[PDB]
Amino acid sequence: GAFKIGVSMKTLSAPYFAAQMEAAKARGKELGYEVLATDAQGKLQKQISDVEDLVTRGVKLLIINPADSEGLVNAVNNASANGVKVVVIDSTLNPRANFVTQVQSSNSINGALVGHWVIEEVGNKSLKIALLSGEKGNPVGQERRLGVLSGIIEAQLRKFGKADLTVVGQGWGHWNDEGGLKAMEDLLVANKDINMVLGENDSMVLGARRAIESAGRTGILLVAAADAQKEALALIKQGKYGVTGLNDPALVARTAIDLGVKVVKGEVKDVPKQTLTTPAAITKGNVDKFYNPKAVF
Ligand SMILES: OC[C@@H](O)[C@H](O)[C@H](O)[C@H](O)CO
Repeated sequence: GAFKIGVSMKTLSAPYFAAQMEAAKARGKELGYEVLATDAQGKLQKQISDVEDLVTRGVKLLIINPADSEGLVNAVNNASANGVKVVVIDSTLNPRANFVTQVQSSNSINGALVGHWVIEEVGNKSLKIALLSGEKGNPVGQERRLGVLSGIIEAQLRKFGKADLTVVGQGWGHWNDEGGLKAMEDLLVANKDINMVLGENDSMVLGARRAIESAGRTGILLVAAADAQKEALALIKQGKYGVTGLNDPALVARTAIDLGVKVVKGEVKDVPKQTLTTPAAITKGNVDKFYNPKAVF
């Protein structure tokens, strides 16, 4: 029968999130369902309230991008206990919670692929890395930075029998252009020998590139662990940005909606609790497969 789908987003305040929300809304409608959507505006307490509201409004399927991996456990457990099928998207929820599956980008494997590529590109070069991180305490952010850095190390070990790297500083850019720009400004003042920027998303790296260009600082390789944002892809095609990792907000949403509807309908069972989208490192070689200048994101 007809049932309602709820989509609870932690925030809509970066391009990825806006695109993900619209894709989720669109896919539920395409499949023939009413979609009720909420934006927590970056506030955990509001997201808890949003979930509770969607459950009493009668959603049978809840798609949630959680503001905190721990703080939403009780609300998700209660939704599931009241018969809602819950699919977590993008941000991690503690896997001890009761939900159907977590759909997200393959962050650890992307990081490995991206770090391996860096060594394919620069070889033995002594790396002096400025790190742009998203949000303190974010486990996806941590998986991305440590995935890329450990990928660099592993690739060096395999090729050279030894490894070395230096992270000259870390700034926090809150997943957006302005945040990346400001963090990079600080990093540039602090450090005169940077030869690589590592970002936990493209939006921050794109803002950082503007600080780099304003400062006239040359020789810096741009590396992102996520998401394949179109503006980054365009620069990768031009040779002005090194690599990114694949995290398609619309694919994540569609995957979650399709699987969730199948679960509600009894068409699928014994779903794995982790559902990772295809990993990829995207570079000048393969960018043409992925780049659409007219894309949403
Ligand atoms: O552009 C945002 C994107 O990288 C997203 O996957 C993350 O910010 C994630 O939501 C962090 O949990």
